[PDB]
Amino acid sequence: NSTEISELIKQRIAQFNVVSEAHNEGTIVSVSDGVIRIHGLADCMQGEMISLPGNRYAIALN
Amino acid sequence: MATGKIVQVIGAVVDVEFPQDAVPRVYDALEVQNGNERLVLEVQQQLGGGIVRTIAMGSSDGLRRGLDVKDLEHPIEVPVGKATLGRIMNVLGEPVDMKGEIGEEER
Amino acid sequence: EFITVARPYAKAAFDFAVEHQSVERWQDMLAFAAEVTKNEQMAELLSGALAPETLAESFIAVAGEQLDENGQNLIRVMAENGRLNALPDVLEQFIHLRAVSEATAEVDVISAAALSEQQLAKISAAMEKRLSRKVKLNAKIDKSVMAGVIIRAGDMVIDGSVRGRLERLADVL
Repeated sequence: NSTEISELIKQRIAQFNVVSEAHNEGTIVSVSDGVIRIHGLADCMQGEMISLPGNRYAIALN
Repeated sequence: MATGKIVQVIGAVVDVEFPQDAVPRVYDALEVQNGNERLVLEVQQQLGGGIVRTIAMGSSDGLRRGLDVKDLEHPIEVPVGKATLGRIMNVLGEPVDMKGEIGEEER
Repeated sequence: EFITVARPYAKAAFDFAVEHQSVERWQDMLAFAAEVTKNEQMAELLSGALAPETLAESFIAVAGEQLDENGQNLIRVMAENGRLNALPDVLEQFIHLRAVSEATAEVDVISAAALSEQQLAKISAAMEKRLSRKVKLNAKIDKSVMAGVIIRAGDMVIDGSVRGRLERLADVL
């Protein structure tokens, strides 16, 4: 069952359409005192400029 | 309607959790019935999923977990203009001098 | 590492499975639940800041192999606390608690060359006196040792390798 298990997982995940971000994209998950935590951005690089809605920028530090 | 619920109370700090479609913004004002009375909370931080940390603008005693909380979708906003001359008001713009309603046009 | 936060859930699930005789079904249920946690697309979701009940209900959907009441209730309890990544360890500690309750052991025998299948019988018989448990050997071949045998049973080892003897003599001097 070891392999048909993984196949059934991939099948059912595609079915219920849980999905991962694009690599150049993410979503804000917290906001506080001037700092935001973003989830995703697999290809953000330290010091990069992230563009927010409303034509504003955030600087990736952590 | 009242979409939120209290999930913690620690002194003056109250945590409220909303459905993730309708999380209040920062500095928004919420409102809860603290017994036979009304209490407004000011959102300070959006932390985690649907949960929001706030400061109570009043005595925190008597708050249960699970009370229904309603979000006024705007910051704390106060009366302004000529109507306020000669009146005393608290931080929320409510009269504390017993002379009755303010009579303001604009907030 | 989730070794310490897995202990409560492992013990609770094992007690529950014992009462209802379904230990062998619970182990399969946990194996599958641990397998869905390793998936590339799900391990992304589990890291997000979704609300617990939403994460549980979107995780429950990916598993019809769970007995609908209790196997899902375990997932819900774990999701409340934010511990769904602990499943691959709840599984191993469940297996360990089972092996304890069924008084079974699994001892590795490491040798320079395979044994005669008459030697193995003697080793297993002797260990079943070293231990109260019914043993299951899994012999292996290693070229670093070059004579004798290593018997490793849990975290107790009995070392009779010539390699060990050499490097234990060198220190006497």
